[PDB]
Amino acid sequence: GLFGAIAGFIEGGWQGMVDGWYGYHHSNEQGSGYAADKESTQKAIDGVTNKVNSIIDKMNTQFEAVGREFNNLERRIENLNKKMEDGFLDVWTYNAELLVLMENERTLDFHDSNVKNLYDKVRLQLRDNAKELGNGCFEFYHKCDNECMESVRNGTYDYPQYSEEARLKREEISSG
Amino acid sequence: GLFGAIAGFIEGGWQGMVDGWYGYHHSNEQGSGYAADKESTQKAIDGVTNKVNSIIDKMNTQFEAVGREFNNLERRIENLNKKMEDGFLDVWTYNAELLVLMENERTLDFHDSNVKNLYDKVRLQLRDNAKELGNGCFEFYHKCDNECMESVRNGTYDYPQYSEEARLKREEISSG
Amino acid sequence: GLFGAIAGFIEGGWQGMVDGWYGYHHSNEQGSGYAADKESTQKAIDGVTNKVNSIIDKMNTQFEAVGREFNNLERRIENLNKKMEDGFLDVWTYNAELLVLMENERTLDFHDSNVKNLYDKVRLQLRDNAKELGNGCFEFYHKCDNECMESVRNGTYDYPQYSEEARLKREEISSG
Amino acid sequence: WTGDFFSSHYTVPRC
Amino acid sequence: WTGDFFSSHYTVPRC
Amino acid sequence: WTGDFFSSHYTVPRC
Amino acid sequence: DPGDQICIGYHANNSTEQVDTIMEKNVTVTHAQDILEKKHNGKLCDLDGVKPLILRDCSVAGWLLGNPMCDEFINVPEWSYIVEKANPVNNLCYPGDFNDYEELKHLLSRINHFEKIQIIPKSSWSSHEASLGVSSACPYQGKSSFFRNVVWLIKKNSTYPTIKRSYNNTNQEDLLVLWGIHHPNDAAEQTKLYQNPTTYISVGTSTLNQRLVPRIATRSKVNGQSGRMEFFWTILKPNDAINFESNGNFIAPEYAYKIVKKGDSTIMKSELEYGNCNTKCQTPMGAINSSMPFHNIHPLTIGECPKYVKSNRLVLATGLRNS
Amino acid sequence: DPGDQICIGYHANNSTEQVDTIMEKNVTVTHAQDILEKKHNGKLCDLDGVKPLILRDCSVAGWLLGNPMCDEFINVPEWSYIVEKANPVNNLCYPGDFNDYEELKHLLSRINHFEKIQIIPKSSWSSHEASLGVSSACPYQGKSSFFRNVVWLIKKNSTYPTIKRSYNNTNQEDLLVLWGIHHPNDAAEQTKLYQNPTTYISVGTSTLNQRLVPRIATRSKVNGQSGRMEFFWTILKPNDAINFESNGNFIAPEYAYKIVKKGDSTIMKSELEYGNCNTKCQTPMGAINSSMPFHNIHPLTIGECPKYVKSNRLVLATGLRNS
Amino acid sequence: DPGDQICIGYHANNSTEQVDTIMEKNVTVTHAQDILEKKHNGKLCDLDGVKPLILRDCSVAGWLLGNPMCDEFINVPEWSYIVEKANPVNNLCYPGDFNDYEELKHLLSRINHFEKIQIIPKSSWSSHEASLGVSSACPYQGKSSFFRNVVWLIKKNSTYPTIKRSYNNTNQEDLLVLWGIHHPNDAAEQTKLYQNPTTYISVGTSTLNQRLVPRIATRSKVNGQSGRMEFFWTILKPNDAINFESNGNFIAPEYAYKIVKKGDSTIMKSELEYGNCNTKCQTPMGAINSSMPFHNIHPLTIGECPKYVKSNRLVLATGLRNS
Repeated sequence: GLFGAIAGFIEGGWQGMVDGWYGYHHSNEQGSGYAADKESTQKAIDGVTNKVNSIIDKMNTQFEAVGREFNNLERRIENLNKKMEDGFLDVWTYNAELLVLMENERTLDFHDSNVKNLYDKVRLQLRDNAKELGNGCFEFYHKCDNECMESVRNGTYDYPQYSEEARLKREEISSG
Repeated sequence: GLFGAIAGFIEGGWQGMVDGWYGYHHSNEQGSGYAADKESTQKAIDGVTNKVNSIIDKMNTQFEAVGREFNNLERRIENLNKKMEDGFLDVWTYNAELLVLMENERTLDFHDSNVKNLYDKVRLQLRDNAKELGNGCFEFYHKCDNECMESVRNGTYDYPQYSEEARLKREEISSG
Repeated sequence: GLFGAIAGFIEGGWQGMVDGWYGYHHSNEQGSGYAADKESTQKAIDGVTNKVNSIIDKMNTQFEAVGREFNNLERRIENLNKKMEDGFLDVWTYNAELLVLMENERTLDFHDSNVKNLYDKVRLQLRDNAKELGNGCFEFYHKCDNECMESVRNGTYDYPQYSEEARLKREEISSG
Repeated sequence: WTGDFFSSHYTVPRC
Repeated sequence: WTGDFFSSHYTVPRC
Repeated sequence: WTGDFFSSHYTVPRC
Repeated sequence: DPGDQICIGYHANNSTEQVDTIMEKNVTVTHAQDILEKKHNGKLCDLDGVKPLILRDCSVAGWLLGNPMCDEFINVPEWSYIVEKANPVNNLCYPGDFNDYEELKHLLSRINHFEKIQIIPKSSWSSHEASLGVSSACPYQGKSSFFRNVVWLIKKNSTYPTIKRSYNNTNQEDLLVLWGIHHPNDAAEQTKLYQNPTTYISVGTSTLNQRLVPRIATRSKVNGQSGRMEFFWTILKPNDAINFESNGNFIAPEYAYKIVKKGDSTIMKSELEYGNCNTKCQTPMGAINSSMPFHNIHPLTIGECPKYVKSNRLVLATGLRNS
Repeated sequence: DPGDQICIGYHANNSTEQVDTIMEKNVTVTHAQDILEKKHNGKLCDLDGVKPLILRDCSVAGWLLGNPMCDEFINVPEWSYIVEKANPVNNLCYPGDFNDYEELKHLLSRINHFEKIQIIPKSSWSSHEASLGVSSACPYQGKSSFFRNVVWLIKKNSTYPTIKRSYNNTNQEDLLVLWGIHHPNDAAEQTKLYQNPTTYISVGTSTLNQRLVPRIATRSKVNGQSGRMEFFWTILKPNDAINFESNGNFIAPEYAYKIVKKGDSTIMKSELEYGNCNTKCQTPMGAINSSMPFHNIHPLTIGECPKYVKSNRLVLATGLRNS
Repeated sequence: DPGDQICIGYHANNSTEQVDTIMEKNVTVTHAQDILEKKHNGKLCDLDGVKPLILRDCSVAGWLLGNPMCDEFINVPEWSYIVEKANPVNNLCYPGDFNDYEELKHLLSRINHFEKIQIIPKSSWSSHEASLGVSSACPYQGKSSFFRNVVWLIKKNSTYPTIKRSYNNTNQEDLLVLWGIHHPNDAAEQTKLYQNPTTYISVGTSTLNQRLVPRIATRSKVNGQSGRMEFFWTILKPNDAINFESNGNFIAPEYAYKIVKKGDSTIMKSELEYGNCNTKCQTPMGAINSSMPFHNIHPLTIGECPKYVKSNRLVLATGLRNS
């Protein structure tokens, strides 16, 4: 979308991802699996629920029609009543439809932004120690075990430990 | 704008670019020219046309005034008719002007987002094999011929072929 | 936010920063201090003032109620007057509240975008000569003196001068 | 209002 | 409604 | 309307 | 060796839910919320277990005046809303007019129980013929009759004395008083029903000064009657009385209704019938029991009801684009 | 060696089109769409090649009543919209009033052909003076006259008998019936025009019971006449008749109009004139032929017309910022 | 060695200002602007140093008619707005009605000075009793009296001749003329005050043809009087005159008001009092002097005033999230 992440360099979705909207897929020597970033998914859950309820509460103060009768010599005021009760209905129906369209486009791009933010976060933690493939994945120069994987996920990637190892491993990639 | 691409690190526009809103400018040993990314330009064309027509269709349900007459003893109901037909006009004129302002700011930043997305796309395909100058251009360590150029453009950049060559060429830049 | 910069990889604010919304914090051998990017801060000041005044001017054309009286046999038209003057008030109060909410969310994310843009700008000027720590800071491989610092800030970073020096300094980091 | 996304995993706000 | 941008190059949607 | 942010530093637009 | 790989991406499920935006429409989403309701039971129901006042083919005028066909409502209980057909056929049986009928219905929109009290007894007419005011245009049981809550007074022997009756709202609730005037075709009809040729009706309250005079004209046999019957009404405050003084063409108020319950109600122009039910939201097209904030059934609703929009689809996207 | 270079950027053209946003205004753009129209021809036109009913300096009352100066409209064809000046001067020639004039014009907003039929012939007045009802305030050709579609009946010899006329809508279309009452300055004028001193007018329909009595008062010579002329109107349903019974001050309905075409029309308060044209949208200030969805000419429009906003600039940005 | 470090980030200050968005609320911000005002002085004030017309416990009718208790206003200066209580108690002293009172108040909303001129002097009543029209329901100083601007004419000796008076607006400003009719309880009261038993009132202008007849009925002692007094009004154009002709139950217009200043005003239904002040915005709850574009005090305002919204909090975020 606006951030190029969903439907962009990450061209597809993970049906195997089940516990979250955003998260990671690991594939080390020990196994391959899907984990979900619970922080970003919750933050999104909270924001989305708050957006819906706010929209509903803003819509709650909406014009309500009442029925009245006018005889055959009150045609002008009958027309006034008709046009006004319908014009309020026109204005309010537009308001609802337009707000839905706008706030949806913004919800979708909010999800896009969250995915791109998480991608950049681990791109910044995985430094020269990881090669950026472009499809939404990173290849660890130094092999990252399950605990090492979660370190990337939970944000506690102790780079310096693997810094020397992946620098030596980048030496070989640099000399073929 | 919001994405820093138009009027940002790409401070100007290409009058020579004629077939598209977004695209690339190549300058290899064989020539220099402008090509247009047809995919992003179409996607933008489609989204923009759909936005305009949606706005028009949402506006189509708009209050329409009717003329009525009231004698010199119907002054209160004449005032009611006047204030209501004008208040609907006030509300609707605001709605139109505000929607125009908002949806324009969003169209402009949509174009910004598209340009930044294409920039990041080729930054991700051109890896250690290309140096990022910052002005919106990339300098190929390994010389990229016209076909090699289109490979970058059409998204079929076979990096591994130029990987070894540009790694050897980065060796010289690393040793002066 | 949408751009991951405020409350994201820059998890906090600088109370010591006083002359601007966005800017830089330097810490070289000679001293440590806060400077403010006057360009982005002004641009934001201008945009924000223009947004407020536009909102105010769009709101200025708003329905205004007038008082009228109806006898005990004009109950239907009294109800009409009441419902219409209140329905215009409902519509307009919604319009104001909703516009405030939307344009605030967009102002906040405008600030987010500005910070991320400035971050990317200097990430692009500081090339292989600087290591990206991730917390919003960059570590200069080659020591950058106050003038060298302002060069980064004011956008006149003559990379080639420090290019050779920081390449030689990256050689040592590459060999331990 | 609670839409209940990813149940038994996250505390959907709002009640 | 068709605004016809970049004619003879792209299929502006909507008719 | 001028909200006067960062006074004596920037020219808040609008008067 | 092939290296370990961390990847970034999103969730996709079996949701076929589609939502529309400003640039793109029919966008499949992982999670969506429909905010609009489009379901109604199609039948009138109780509101807070309170039955509606289904007037059936009767009108408000015939019900309050006592049309011989509307006798089903001689005694009505508390209601949440009246249901009146568009063109009820049990209306003024004797052709005529109701002064400010629509206003009286607007006031009825704010009432929730009326109690009918005999203000002037029909046997209180010693000087006038009480049970002679029956007509062929008002049939009660294939014989003739008139509005029950009103009396068609007629001369006794050949003398119609001046009626001077008065009633004081000793009741703390306001009263609804309704009377009428017969307008005959010729002066012979006048002197036949009311000996006195020149006739007047004088109604007086604190806010009423009413001097009616019958209008004799060659009108037409609507409902088989060329004469007309104009009906008038007013509200009596407590500690307040109405004075009637008439010498002919006077339709005397027998019964009068008190506003014992002044709550919230409506007049539903609907052709449905009671379906032995109870709901929190009622429309002319049916009843709604939806937690969704919006609805598209009918702009006129009663009870705890959703908001009405003239839209067909309203869904909020709560998740992201599905693969 | 200097390396090959791929660059990323956007398009810029010669477009001077500027669009405004919430934070920035007058933003030059590559491609923009004006959505507002500001062009009108400045003249009244046909709508679906159907001519307007340009009443010129005449009013609706004078046209329907038959003002001697409005004789240009004695026979009008189908119209798309009436055009009436703000202050037409060919109005009531004889000073008076039109009962519920504005309502009649609101009903005229829904008609699209009227057919004038002589209901009561002017030669059908054997007992009364038919062609004596002419006045100096109504001049037809520098001599005197009256409203053409109405007759100013006057006593014959020195006897004004009781008029008892009746007409049945044998026509399947509804009829528009219009009559009137002369209110004179003194009882001498009364007995001069109508021998009988006390006079009445009795109009009766299924929905009408009308007992008018002339009001004699020292009014003023408006249009040189201190007497007044109050005009009344009603609609006759098919299979339905109107009965008139009067003994003085009666303005008899000669011609009556039928609603042969009940389409959609308006009353345009405009001082323009017909310009031999045809358009799909007509305003009081001119005619519009614009595919743009919005317009800023006049809030009151007729025909296929754009929406009206009280704005001066409305342009949608479809491209990006131009260099 | 540890390297030099350039860092990127934002500003944070001591601002506790919180703003709400669509997804997040109570967001602390560096800089915010409150756009809504919630402060009022709680007292009525001048508008452009122009004093209000505080009618106190008097009504518009009693002020214009000249209620003996409203004599404080016998001469009022220019005003910016009238202040009238919800239920003023110095109203019609003699029970009655004001024809189209609310319309007259709607016209008063557009005036800004009235000048009271004696149209018909009270000593101009040689054939009738002028200073005998006093009543116990209108007390001026614990003795009896009537409306000052109107005269309660009464028969002289035992003869009430036909009144035929006329006044021409020689004034270039329009005039407000007000009269009335006494409706008594019995014919004895009639002949007691006005010998002639059958009475009429004839008012005539270019746009007025008025034939009033008193209505005698058994009404009730409201304010201790069973008789009623119906009051009527009209506007006299310059070069234009009003003619009165009456033989009984005539309340003669003594004083009349001219529209010397036709500006902009309102009728404020408020129970406040003048507080010796001047403001640019006035509400029924107080006065506002705020540069903020919005307000939440009262929907009905007068003067340079902010816009009204039924909201409690409205703050625009101008800065970024504070640490």
